Amino acid sequence: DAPQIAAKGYVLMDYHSGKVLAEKEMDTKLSPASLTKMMTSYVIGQEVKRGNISLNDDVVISKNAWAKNFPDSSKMFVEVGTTVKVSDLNRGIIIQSGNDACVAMAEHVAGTEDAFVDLMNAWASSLGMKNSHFTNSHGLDDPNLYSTPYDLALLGQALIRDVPEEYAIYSEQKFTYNGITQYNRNGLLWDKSMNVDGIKTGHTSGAGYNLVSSATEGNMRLVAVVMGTDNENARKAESKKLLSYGFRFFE
Ligand SMILES: O=N[O-]
Ligand SMILES: O=N[O-]
Repeated sequence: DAPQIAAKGYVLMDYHSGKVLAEKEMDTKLSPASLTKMMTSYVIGQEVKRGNISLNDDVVISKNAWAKNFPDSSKMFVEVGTTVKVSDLNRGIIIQSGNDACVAMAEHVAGTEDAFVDLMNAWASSLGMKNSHFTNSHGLDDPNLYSTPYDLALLGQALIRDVPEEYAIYSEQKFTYNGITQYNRNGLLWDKSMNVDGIKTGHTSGAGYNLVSSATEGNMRLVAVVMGTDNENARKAESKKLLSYGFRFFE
């Protein structure tokens, strides 16, 4: 008896087999918003593993990455004409959810945001995200930027599976850049009763708060996606319920 989850859509997936244990509106399209950053970090993770970029490179911060372009949204607080290290931009993306850092990495990886988006969709396709399409590296709204809870689950799973060095970064609780400290918004990282080590948080303006989470217990690993909860407390509680049910499902 799957429990009731106060969310517009969700999916709970066994990480090992990829089997869906429970779901609601699993394949219905939504605006993923800041969860789009998981795809950005996925592409960055592949580039780092293959050696096309190094964590020690100095990245140019262009006009397009200027903090000035992202008023009202989360930022790492990067400045034009300076350089920032790849590892630092990565954490800005993952921990701080900084849109500025997304654009800077996009450019460092593929020259322009558009080409970076080409790599994002080519990876989405090879991962089996058949109901997803990206238009930018950060998630700000666009009619053609969409995904689904199920696809987002595949993405979370792929992060843990294919880019572990990138995935480890999702359990870091905070990050400081330029004397500005920001916390990882995934509150489940602080829960002592559970071993939640990811993944990413976000908000979709007409729907609500979202969370893509993963946790382990014994030899089990689950990936859960909850979309459209009414507030940050519900985002945590409903994800925790979803996950506990999965741990109990295998019994
Ligand atoms: O802690 N998640 O809102
Ligand atoms: O079969 N152990 O998750």
